[PDB]
Amino acid sequence: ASADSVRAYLKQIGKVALLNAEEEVELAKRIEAGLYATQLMTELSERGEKLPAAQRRDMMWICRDGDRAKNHLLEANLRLVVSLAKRYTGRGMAFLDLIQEGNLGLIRAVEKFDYTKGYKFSTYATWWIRQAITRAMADQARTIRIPVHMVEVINKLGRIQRELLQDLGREPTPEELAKEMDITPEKVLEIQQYAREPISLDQTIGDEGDSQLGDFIEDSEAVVAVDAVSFTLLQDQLQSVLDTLSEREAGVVRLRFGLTDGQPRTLDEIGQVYGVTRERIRQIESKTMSKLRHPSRSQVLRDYL
Amino acid sequence: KLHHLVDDKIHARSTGPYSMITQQPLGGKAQFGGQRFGEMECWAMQAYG
Repeated sequence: ASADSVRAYLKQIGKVALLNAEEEVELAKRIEAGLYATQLMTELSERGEKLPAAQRRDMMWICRDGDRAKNHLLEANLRLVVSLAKRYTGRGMAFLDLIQEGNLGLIRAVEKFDYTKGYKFSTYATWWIRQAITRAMADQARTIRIPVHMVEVINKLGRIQRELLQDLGREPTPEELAKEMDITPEKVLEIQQYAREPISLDQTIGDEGDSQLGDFIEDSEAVVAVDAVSFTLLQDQLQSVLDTLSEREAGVVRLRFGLTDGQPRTLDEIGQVYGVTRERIRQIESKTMSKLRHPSRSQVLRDYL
Repeated sequence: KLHHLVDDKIHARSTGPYSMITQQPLGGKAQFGGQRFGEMECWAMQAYG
């Protein structure tokens, strides 16, 4: 089978021989020389030079040799990436994705780099690789993406609550944790509420594998059937009652409450389209409302409310 | 007197809650739900035509 891509990868990365500070200095010098060489080739390419054949040929050799050295060092330290990444499994992301993100962090560490400080590569890279793995595990782990500042404070709360659970024996209280972390209890509660892991709708709530949670969740947003027909009836009854009003009255009501287009017109607009003052509109409004409050045309529409 | 009283068993639904992923009526007396018009009943009413 050999289906384990973990193995398909480890047996692959066990090939390239491991290097030392001596070869590291040589490699870094070659990489830097190549990057400088390609920078100058780009500079002299623009508006520039009909280069000598030997000079041009071997500076291209340097340009490619720098990439060879870069890739050689990357292959050399893949093993280091694995050794640093193994410790962040058992939770969240999967091992392979972590290895790839740690590889990205390693590209960053070798890129943004220096050797004149006279330090073995791992010292500096370890920091970057750890940072990259943590960055990935923070962003691309939880389904609902929670950003990294919130993630770090979540982890600090988790550590404090756990350690003080063991220290106290009893579970810490929200004020105990709020005082410890020098934050407020409502913030403690908010963070705890943000640590909740979305359960899966795919779970055998029954003992045998036939009953799923998704088959017992009333959707409290569906059409109530009776509510929709009731709204249609309300539309009809209200339309009739308003038609009992006079033309001016029916118009003012419909426009004032947007029964004709869904746009609620206000007093100034209504007075403008009727060519009167808004005080007159408000008076017609009050008169009409009082007329409708009369039980004759009121009790018909009471039930809908 | 056994514990299979009618008041625990009688049930009715005209329109009630609805499941989430699929849009079927829900299940069980705790909710309203309907009775599973299962495969064998589909065969029975295919046989009638």
